[PDB]
Order: sequence, then C-alpha cells, then structure tokens
Amino acid sequence: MNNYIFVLSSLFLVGCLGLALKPSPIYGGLGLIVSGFVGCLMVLGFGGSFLGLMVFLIYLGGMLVVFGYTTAMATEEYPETWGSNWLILGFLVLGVIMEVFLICVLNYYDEVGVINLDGLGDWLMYEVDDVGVMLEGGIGVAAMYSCATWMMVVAGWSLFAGIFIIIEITRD
Amino acid sequence: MNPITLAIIYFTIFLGPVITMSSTNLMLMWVGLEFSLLAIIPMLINKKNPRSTEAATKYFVTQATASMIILLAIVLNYKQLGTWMFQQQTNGLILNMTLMALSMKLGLAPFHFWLPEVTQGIPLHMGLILLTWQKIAPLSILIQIYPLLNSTIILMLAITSIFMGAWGGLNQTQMRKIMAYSSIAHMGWMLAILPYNPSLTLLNLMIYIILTAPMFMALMLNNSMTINSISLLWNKTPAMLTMISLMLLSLGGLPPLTGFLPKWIIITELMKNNCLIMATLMAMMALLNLFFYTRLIYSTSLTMFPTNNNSKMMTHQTKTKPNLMFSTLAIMSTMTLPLAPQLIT
Amino acid sequence: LDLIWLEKTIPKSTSTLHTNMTTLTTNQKGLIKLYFMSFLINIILIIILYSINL
Amino acid sequence: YPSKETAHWKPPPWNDVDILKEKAVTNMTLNFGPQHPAAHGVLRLVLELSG
Amino acid sequence: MPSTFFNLTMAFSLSLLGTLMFRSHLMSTLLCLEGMVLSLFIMTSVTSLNSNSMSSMPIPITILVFAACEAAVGLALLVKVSNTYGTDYVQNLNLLQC
Amino acid sequence: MNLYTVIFINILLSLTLILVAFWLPQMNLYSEKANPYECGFDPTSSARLPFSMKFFLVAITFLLFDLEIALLLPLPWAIQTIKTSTMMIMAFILVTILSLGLAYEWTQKGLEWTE
Amino acid sequence: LRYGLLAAILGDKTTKKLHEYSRVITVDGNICSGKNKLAKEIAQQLGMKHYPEAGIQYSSTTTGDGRPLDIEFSGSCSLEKFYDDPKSNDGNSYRLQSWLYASRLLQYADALEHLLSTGQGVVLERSIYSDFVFLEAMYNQGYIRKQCVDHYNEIKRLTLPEYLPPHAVIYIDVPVPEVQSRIQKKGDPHEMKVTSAYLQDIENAYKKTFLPKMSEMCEVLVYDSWEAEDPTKVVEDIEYLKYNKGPWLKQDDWTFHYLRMLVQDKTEVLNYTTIPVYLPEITIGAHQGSRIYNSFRELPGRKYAPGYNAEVGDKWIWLK
Amino acid sequence: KFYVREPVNAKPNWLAVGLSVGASVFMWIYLIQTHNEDVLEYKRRNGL
Amino acid sequence: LKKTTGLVGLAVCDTPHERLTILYTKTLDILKHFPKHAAYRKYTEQITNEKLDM
Ligand SMILES: CCCCCCCCCCCCCCCCCC(=O)OC[C@H](COP(=O)(O)OCCN)OC(=O)CCCCCCCCCCCCCCCCC
Ligand SMILES: Nc1nc2c(ncn2[C@H]2C[C@H](O)[C@@H](COP(=O)(O)OP(=O)(O)OP(=O)(O)O)O2)c(=O)[nH]1
Ligand SMILES: [Mg+2]
Repeated sequence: MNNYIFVLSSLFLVGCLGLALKPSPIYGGLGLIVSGFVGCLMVLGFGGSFLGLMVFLIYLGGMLVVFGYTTAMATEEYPETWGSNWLILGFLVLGVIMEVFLICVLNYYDEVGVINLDGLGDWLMYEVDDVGVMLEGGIGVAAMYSCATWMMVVAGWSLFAGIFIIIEITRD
Repeated sequence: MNPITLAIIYFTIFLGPVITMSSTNLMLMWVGLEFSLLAIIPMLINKKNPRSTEAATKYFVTQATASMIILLAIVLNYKQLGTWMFQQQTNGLILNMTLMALSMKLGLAPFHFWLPEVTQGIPLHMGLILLTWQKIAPLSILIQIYPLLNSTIILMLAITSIFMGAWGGLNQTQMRKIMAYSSIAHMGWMLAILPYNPSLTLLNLMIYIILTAPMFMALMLNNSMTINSISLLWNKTPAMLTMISLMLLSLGGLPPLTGFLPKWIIITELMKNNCLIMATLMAMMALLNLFFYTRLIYSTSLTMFPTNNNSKMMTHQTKTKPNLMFSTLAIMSTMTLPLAPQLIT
Repeated sequence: LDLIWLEKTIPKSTSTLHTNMTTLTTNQKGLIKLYFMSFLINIILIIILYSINL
Repeated sequence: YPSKETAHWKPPPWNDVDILKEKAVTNMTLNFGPQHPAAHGVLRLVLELSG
Repeated sequence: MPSTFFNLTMAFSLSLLGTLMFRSHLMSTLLCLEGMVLSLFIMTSVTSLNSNSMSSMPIPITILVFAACEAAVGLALLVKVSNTYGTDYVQNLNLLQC
Repeated sequence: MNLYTVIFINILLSLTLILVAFWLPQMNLYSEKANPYECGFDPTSSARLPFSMKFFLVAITFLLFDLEIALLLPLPWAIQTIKTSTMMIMAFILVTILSLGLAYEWTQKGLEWTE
Repeated sequence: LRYGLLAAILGDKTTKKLHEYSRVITVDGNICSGKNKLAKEIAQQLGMKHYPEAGIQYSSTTTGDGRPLDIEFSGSCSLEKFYDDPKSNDGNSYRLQSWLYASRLLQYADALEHLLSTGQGVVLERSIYSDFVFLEAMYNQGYIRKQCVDHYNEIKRLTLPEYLPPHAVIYIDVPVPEVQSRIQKKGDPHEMKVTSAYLQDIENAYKKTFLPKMSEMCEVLVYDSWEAEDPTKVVEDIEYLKYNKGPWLKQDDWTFHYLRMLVQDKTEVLNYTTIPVYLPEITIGAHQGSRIYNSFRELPGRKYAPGYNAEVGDKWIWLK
Repeated sequence: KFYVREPVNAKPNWLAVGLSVGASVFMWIYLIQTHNEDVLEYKRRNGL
Repeated sequence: LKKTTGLVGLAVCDTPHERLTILYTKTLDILKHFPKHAAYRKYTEQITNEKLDM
C-alpha cells in the first residue's frame, strides 16, 4: 500500500508507450483513456481530487470526439491493433524490459536517490497541515476567479478565438 | 471572409506576441505562443487549396511539438525551483531543451526544413506576416534568458542555420522559398549574437524586418511568384527596379547599404568576445547569400527578360501602391548607414 | 594557365563545390515523417552534446 | 540545378492550385434487408449513404 | 514522489518519440500530442500538490484549456486534409517540396 | 481502500457473469452463424470504410464548450471568495462570451449538419 | 480604390442593391448571326447595360482618351490579316486569340464590377465562356498548335473559375450555308475569305461543348433565326425565366465583397494572362518591348497616372 | 473630360491636404517650442 | 391577389393574363410553320385561338 503510486506511474508509462507505439486510433484513444484514468488516480493519491476529475472528464470528451473522427476519416479496412506486425509487440516488451532494467540500475545506483527500492513509498506526501479547513485542491482553481483573472481571461479568449478559428478553418 | 472573425483572428495574432513579450511568467509566455500559432493557422489555410492545407498541417504539428517541449522545460523548472522563471540556478538540460524548442519555433537549421515548405504554398502577405511577426515572441523569450545559455549550442545552431540558409537560397528559384532561406540565414546571425548582446540581435531583427517588409510588398504588388515573374517587372512596374535592387543588395550586406550594419556590428562584438572562427565562417556564407541575391538582381533589374503580349493590357490599366509603408521602409532599409551610432543601442 | 587551370582551380572549383553542396542540402522530399525524424536526430545530438560538455 | 535525385520535380503552379481529383468517396452501401422492422417484411432497400 | 516524477518524465519522453516518429496517421500524431499534454498536466498537478502551491493550481487548468484549443485546431486541419485527399496520410500530403 | 474494494468487487461480478455466460451453454459454431448480420444478406462493404459524419463542427465546438465547462466548474468554491465583485464580473464575462460564441456559430450555420 | 472593407462595413451590400433584373445575359452565335442587334434590343427593353463584343481595341476604348491606339500598342492581332492568311510564319492567329481572350476577360470584369456596384444587369456579347470555341476551331483547322492550345487552357484555368457564370446564355443556332450567305452579303473582303469548314468547326465546338457545360450551371435559350430576328419573344422568355441553379444562389454579402475587390482591381484580373510561359507566338523580347513601352508612355495622357497629366488638363497637379 | 472613366483623383482630397499641411505646421511649431524649452532647461540646470 | 394555388410546387404566378397571352401567341407563331393540311396545326390553332380570345 506504499508503492500504489509507483504502480500507477508504471501503468501510466505503459499506456503512454502504447500510445507512442501508435495503434489504430480507436486503440490509441483507448490507451489515452486508460492513461487519463491512471493519471487521475495519481493526482487523487497525491492530493486534491478536483484536478484529477477535471482531467478525466476533459479527456473523456476529447477521446470521444477523437473516436468519432477516426471512425469518420482516419480509418482503414484492417485497423491494426497491435499484432499486425510482430515488431510492435517485440518493441513493447523490449521497452518494458528496458524500463525494468533502468529502474533496477537506478535502484542499484542509490547515490542520487531518484528511485530507491527500499525508500519507495516513504516520500510521497511531504508535509500536510494536519488541522485546517479549506486547504484542498479546487480552492486555487477557484482563486483563478478572484486572484488570477488574467489567467481566466486568457483561457476564455482562447476558447472564444478557438470557436472563430475552427469555423474559419472548416468553412470550406 | 467576415469582418468579425477577421478582427478576432488579427487581434489574436497581435495579442500572442504582445502577451509573450510583456509577461514575466513562463506560463503566460507559453500561452502567448499558443495564441500566435492558433490565431495564425486560419490565416494560413484560407485559399483552401491542397498546398495551403499541407502548409497549415505542417506548421501546426511543428509548432505544437515545439510548444510542448517548451512547456516540458517550464514544468521541469517549476519542479526544480518552485518559480515560474528560469532565474539563475536552473538545470542546463532544461535550458538546452528551451533553446532547442525555441529554435524549432523560429525555424533555424537543422529545424529549418518546414520553413520553405510552409512559406511556399501560402499567399505572399501571410508569408510576410509569418517571416516577420512570428519570430518576435520566441526571440523575446530567448532575449529574456540572455545569460545562462549554452554558447556552444547557440553557435552550432547559428553556423548551421547560416550555412543551410545560404545553400538553400542558392538552390531555390521560387521567391517565397528564397525569402524563407533568407529568413533562416538572418535568424542564424541573430541567434549567433544572442548570448553576447541582446541589443544587437534586436537591431538585426529590426533591420531584417524593415528589409523584408518591402520585398514582400513588391512581390505582392504584381503577385510575382517566380524568378521569371519578377523578371518581367520592367514592363509591369519599371519604377520598382532601383528600390528592389538596393534592398536586395542591402539584404546581401553590401556597404554602404544599412544591411551591412548588423553583420558588421555582430562581427565586431564577436571579435570582442574572441570567436573569430565562427565570425569568419558566417561572413563567407553571407557572401553566398549575396550571390543568390545578385542572381535575383540580374534577373529583375540589370537585364531585360522577354515579355509577352498581354503586358500591353497591363500597361493600359492602373495600379495602387501603399503610401507611408513601402517607400519609407525601403529608404530606411537602404540609406540609413550614416545613422549607425543612433541605430546601435 | 589563364584559360584552363587558374579557372579550373579557383572560381570554377568553388562554384562546383557550392553547387554540389546545395544540391545535397536541397535534396529533400516534402515528407514531414523524414523531417521529424531529422528533428529527433537533432534532439539526440543536443542531449549527447550536453552530456559530454556538461 | 537539377540532378539525378531531383530531375523529376516540377515547378509549382502560379495560383498554388493543382488538379488532384479522386472521386473515390465510396458511399456506404447498406441494405434494409427483408428482416428489418422498418422494411415491410419483404424489401431489399439498397441504400447508398453518405453517413 | 521522485520515482513518480521520473516515470512521468519518461512518459512524456515516450509520447514525444511517438510524435516525432510518424506512422501514416495524422490522427495518431495528434493522439501522441495529447499524451504529451496529459503527462505535463499530471506533472504540474503533482508538483503543485506536493509543494502546496495553491496559488499556482490554476496552471494545469490553463494548459488544459490551451491544449484542447490546439487539439481542436488539429482536428479541423485533419478534416481539411481528409476532404482534400480522402485517406489522411502524412506521406500523401507531400507536394510542397517543389 | 473501501472504494477500491467496491470497484474491484463490481468488476469481478461482471467478469463472473460473462464467464458464466461463456462457459455455461453449449457451443455450435460455423461460418454462416458467425458471419456479420446485414439484414439477411452478405455485406457489400467491410464496415470499416470511412463514414463521413456530418456534425464535425459541432464536435469541435463540443470540445471547446467542454473546456469552458471545466473553467466554469470551480464556481461553488469561487463564490466563497472575499471580493465577490470581480468574481461576479468574471463569471458574467465568461458565460457571456461562451454565449456569444454559440450565437455566432448559430448565425454562421455551424451547427446545421452540412451534407 | 474607394470601395473596400471599410465601405462594406459602413454598408455597400450587393444583396441589398440587387434586383430582379440584376442578371448577366450572354448572347452567342456564329460569325454573322444577328447577335449584336439582339443584345442591344434585349438590354434596351430590359433596362440592362449592353456590352458589345470585346474586340482588339477594348482596353484602348475603356482606358485613357478612349480612342483606339496603334496596332502595336493594342496587341498585334490584325484580324484582317488572320482572315487573309492563317498559318503564318509568325504567330498571328494565336496572338489574336489570346489577346481577344484577355480583352473579353477585362470586359467580363468590367461588367461584373458594374453589376456588383450599381445593381444593374448586363448583356454581354460572347463572353469568356465562348472563346474556346474559336480556339478549338483554330486548332482543328490547323491554324495554331498544341503548345498554343495548352497555353490558352492554362490561362483559362488560372482566370475563369475565379468569376461567376452568366445568369442566362442565349444562343442563336444558324446553319453554315446561311452564315456563309450572310458573310458574303456583308461584303467585307477579308471576312469573305473564311472557310466553311472553319464555320462548321465553330458550330460543332458550340454544340458539342459550350451548350451542355453551360446548361449544367445556368439556363440556355437556343433559338433559330425566326425565333430570333424578333427581339421580343426572347425578352419574354428572359422575363419568365427561373434562376434556380448555379453558384449565384449559394453566395452572400461577403463573397460578393471579395469578388467585387478582385474584379475592381484590374491588374489582379489580368495578372494570370501574363504568365511567363515563353511561347514564341506570344513572347516579344526586350528591345521591341522596351520600344513599344517607351512609345506608349510618350502617348498623350499615358505618361503618368490618369490624375496627373498636365498636357491634357489636370490643373491641381501640385496638391494631389 | 479627357478620360472615358473618371480618375480616382481628379480633384485634391482637401481633407487630406489640410490635415497634412496642418500636421506639418503643428509638428514644426511643437519642435521649435520644445527645442527652446530644452535649451532653456539645460542652461537653467547647469548655469548658462 | 391569390395567396396560394393549392397544388404543391405550383407558384402563385401574378399577372397571368400577360403570361397566357405570350404563351398563346408563341404557340400560334410556331404553328404557322406546320403544313396547312396538318390536322394537329388546324386543331391546335382552334384551341389556342379560342383560349386567347377568352
Ligand atoms: C592563387 C591565389 C589563391 C588564394 C585566393 C583564393 C580565392 C580567390 C577568390 C575566390 C574565387 C572566385 C569566386 C567567385 C567566382 C566563382 C563563382 C561563379 O562565377 O559562379 C558561377 C556559377 C553560376 O553560373 P551561372 O552563370 O548561374 O550559370 C550559367 C547561366 N545560368 O555559380 C555557381 O554555380 C555557384 C556559385 C556560388 C558563389 C561563389 C562565391 C561565394 C563563395 C563563398 C566561399 C565560402 C568559403 C567557405 C566555405 C565553407 C568552408 C570550406
Ligand atoms: N478569330 C477570331 N475571330 C473572332 C473572335 N471573336 C470575334 N471574331 C470575329 C468574327 C467576325 O469576323 C468579327 C465580328 O464578330 P461578330 O460575331 O460579332 O460579327 P458581326 O458583328 O459581323 O455580326 P453579328 O450581328 O454580331 O452577329 O470578329 C475570336 O475569338 N476569334
Ligand atoms: Mg457583332
């Protein structure tokens, strides 16, 4: 129960490896949905739940529109999942073996202390205010409404200009 | 088009670099870069031809990848120091990734391959907007981190951009590709002088911008795309020829044109910092740049290429040239060498 | 000498070298897959240069 | 400076537009067969659909 | 936390390698771009939560907004590419070399 | 830990149900049975051809509006602020520009399913 | 250029100033068949503006003093010499044909500018959509060559799809012996030396290509001579025509605005007619070109911009 | 009329002419005044 | 003055007297090119003339 975040980070690494290995975009969206859920779990484990749930919802909508588009235009008669080429599977397991090799090397080389096998799960949350109200994530995202109105207005203008941009691109 | 979305898109094109150069937070510099890219894409893909679509796609994926690397550098700096600016004690790996990604944003070699591709297949005014306005925000970020840059990587990128730009402009016959390779060479000069003097790269940027604004304006007047198209300019607009030749010579860096001033003062500063090898190699490849400019001058001004029958109708009709923009910039980009101590800052 | 060998030595050989090198430089196809592969090679070289110079 | 590696190139068009017609949209053929509830038991309505 | 941050940095590196190495699919390239985006979001969120930088907590939301804007623009460009050719192939869009 | 156990119990329940569904009955598999359905005839296409959806602009607008949703969602903590005037003005501006974008798209016929 | 984005924003909408007779009507036919009078009468009793057939001197008449210039300033065509001897050692047939195409392009641009600026309809005689009939007749009679045909097709591809087709295309079918008899009765000695094969070639090009390719985008009003030689039944047909096809229905104020800009900038209209394709029948050369250009600049009213010519007037020279 | 089509500038644009002349006169007057103020301020700050 | 025809696809078609007039006169003018012994010419002239009269 100490290495839970490390297991999640390894799963995120595997999902990003599959996305890099580039299946058919159906399975690419699947891998990105899995990676988004895993990253949500990592953020929730590290702290406030609002950021993880936000990135989960956002990537759910994004990969849904992506699924629609890869059905519409980015498709082929035989969409390769991962086993159309044995090189893709061999490279996936090669990357997994390289990941295990590098983390074993960095555990053996414990001078810097980036990854430690004995010290894993000991330095996840550093210092927390034990007694205290209104210290969770989402209060800062609310402070975007009052303390970073410049961040709020550049995000809003980005979305507004983006509406105009996409209409003019797909005007045809 | 539509005036409302014209106003929105052009205001966002203006707003991107302004936010980048006026914001002290690296995140706000990144959102300014994002503003510039996303705003300029619909202006690129506007004629809806396959070449415009390809150029927009290439530009989008290149700038998106470079901006993602920039954001990686910003997040790693925030992890290392807790601030939102590279102060003094950041990691050299972070700084080198920042420099590499901003070089791919700028388009200097060996990240230069997309720039003539995107500049080709795009209308001339959008090429002007790209090659002048899009290169200020990454240069602003580079000027902001004026120390703590790797001079070795800076000089390697500068020398390869000047070499590849000279060779590419030597090969090309398309005017937009010629302008793009000129952009690559001058960006190489600016990046070369960047870690030693921000004032000199600002000066070279201003000289380059006021030099290639009227070049693009003169291309825009007759919609001249190729060397032959600019060659039949003696029948179309014969008054253009002297200013075209003088601005091409000034882009070549010939004295006593004011385009000699940025190369001269950059060589002076590099002499002050003992980089004679780099300065000499840069000057020789600038001579190569001047060669392809001089071939252009031979085509358009000093000889008279054959013309066709319909240019008689072209002479029958009347034209219109922008006041206060072409002639002013042409004069200030040719005959302003004796104001050199005022130009340097 | 003046019609063959000084001409072959300095100016024509310089022009031949630079036209060969500009053909070799501008021998690119318009494939952004190849362009991005070259960009990856550039990134790897920058990483190696940083790890060597330090 | 055309070489053996670039002798097959062409100059770009003057107006940056070239003919690249395919006409290979391949509209989906779907049959409302004689099992569809919308079909009246016995009908093979072959439909050329664009989505 | 340092092990997790190393894993997230390696995930970003893998998604960058996916972006740089094309496989015939502009949509897959955009997917790699959004994988890079997700990795950066998780890195920023974990850093802010670890350092208790509640004032800097709007930064992941800002990068998510601008990333979705760029994904929107990329999908629109992919639509235009598909209308031009009908296959969405990065090797098929190559005619600007001359 | 509790939520994790409930999630795993539900997943194991669904897996148990589908394993029972697959190992309980009697199997008789042949080609005409497992052919794709297509209303009692052989399919002309491969069902993997491009589909050409007609609401692509609405989908991209949905992406942008979903991120506007993500911006608007911290309002229950935003209303607890000490200023509340800049908060109210900022919320009004955000909702107004979102509505202006929707109105502009409606006027420019963006959400009209161009065939 | 008074008209622009600012004028359109302040309100100069083409759809606001449109009208039920804001139509482009193009009259077509063979060499001598009643189309000059028919277009005149149609414009007269529909309130349109009549544009006669764009000849060699169209730019000369529409620019400057309006008097026709020299035969070297206005092309080098010499239609009389083309009738006297085609297949000449110098390329005169294709020079005449390309110059007539460019002149018709300028005339079509002027007609579109008039219609989009004032709302008044226009009746053109033999617009740019019916000039390839002459080019194909020239090629099939052997008067020009495949290089000339390819150059013409390239210029047509560069210029033609940037404009709008006519609302109505009226055609006057007439047999080749009738055309021959009308030509002989006209009495022009150069025009009497035309080939009946050439006239049949023009008619075949018309029927085979022009009528269907324009019928799929606008309406066609083929008539005989007796249906013509009576310019009132034609006007009644135009009045009770239905305009339910073509690209005139799918466009709005801003498409009209950008078309109006492109059509009021005449150099942008004639830009692609001057592509540097070096066809020896079309290209000139530096010494002759510079001699002709200098002499044209030494013509009265042509040395400077039309606002600035003290030898013909323009008194307020120093304040503009 | 010598010309078949009316030229865009047959009469001076008097608004532009007056604005340009007035801007030139104002700029010269302001330049002379600020030069006088500058020499007066310089002399006042360091003696004569 | 009539609002609708009641048949779908049939336009209201104001001033119908002029339209009927020009259609009937065109029919007569093209019937003048038929042979005099053509029964179609005779009967169609009768029909068109009486409808034009009314
Ligand atoms: C004994 C004394 C020894 C010591 C002195 C040595 C130096 C002497 C001076 C240098 C030699 C003369 C150079 C200039 C003349 C040669 C260039 C030339 O004329 O090239 C012509 C040729 C183009 O021919 P063109 O006319 O276009 O074709 C026919 C019609 N189209 O052009 C081409 O094909 C390309 C020409 C490119 C431009 C050449 C000039 C710039 C040279 C840059 C030098 C860079 C040095 C560093 C190189 C990298 C590091 C090694
Ligand atoms: N070769 C050539 N001759 C042309 C072209 N256009 C017109 N012409 C010639 C044909 C006639 O000899 C002359 C006058 O053209 P018209 O067809 O208008 O003849 P005209 O005015 O005598 O008769 P009309 O009452 O208008 O039918 O111009 C062209 O594109 N090519
Ligand atoms: Mg006539």
